[PDB]
Amino acid sequence: SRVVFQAEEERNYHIFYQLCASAALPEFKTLRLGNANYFHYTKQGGSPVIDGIDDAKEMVNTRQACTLLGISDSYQMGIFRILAGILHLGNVEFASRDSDSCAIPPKHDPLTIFCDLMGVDYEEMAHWLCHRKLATYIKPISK
Amino acid sequence: PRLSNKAFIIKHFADKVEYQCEGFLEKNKDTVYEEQIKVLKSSKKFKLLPELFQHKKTVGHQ
Repeated sequence: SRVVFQAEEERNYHIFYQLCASAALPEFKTLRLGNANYFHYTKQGGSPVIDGIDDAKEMVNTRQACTLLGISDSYQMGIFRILAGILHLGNVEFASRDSDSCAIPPKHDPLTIFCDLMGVDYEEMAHWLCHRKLATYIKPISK
Repeated sequence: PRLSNKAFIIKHFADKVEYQCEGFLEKNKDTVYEEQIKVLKSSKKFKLLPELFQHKKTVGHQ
């Protein structure tokens, strides 16, 4: 539940914050992050920083531990890239349309980044966010 | 609770705990759509993303 919800003065799991504080770094620029108040999955509890902790230094320590246990630097970028896509996926907004249905806004900046990061089609994903197989007839879902 | 219709009390081992019903249903829901998983499984730029993935599923039952 914590992945998509937080209550007052709580954070999501630490790795998401370690990633946002490391956003302006050169290897992380394809992940396209802003600060923690940007993303829906990391802003809910209003608490973005823990007193006494540098989330970026802890990311340096986290990456170093992955290096020690043999998660090759190619796979390390793998993990961080999936987490960045979960973060961008959370800012996909849905706009209600006729007959209790919905659709994404045209050329959506969070969705475009999500699809780029994962390497899927944009339109195939945008369709199946708002639609569902009923089994074989295709039917729109409510917001 | 005498003054609430939106909360319930369980007497657990150690002590009583009042639980507030608000937010229980939404947190419990966990039903992924199959279609959406196929979109991800069929990737061609990312080795790790298809390596992850080999009535009604819910957080409580899990």
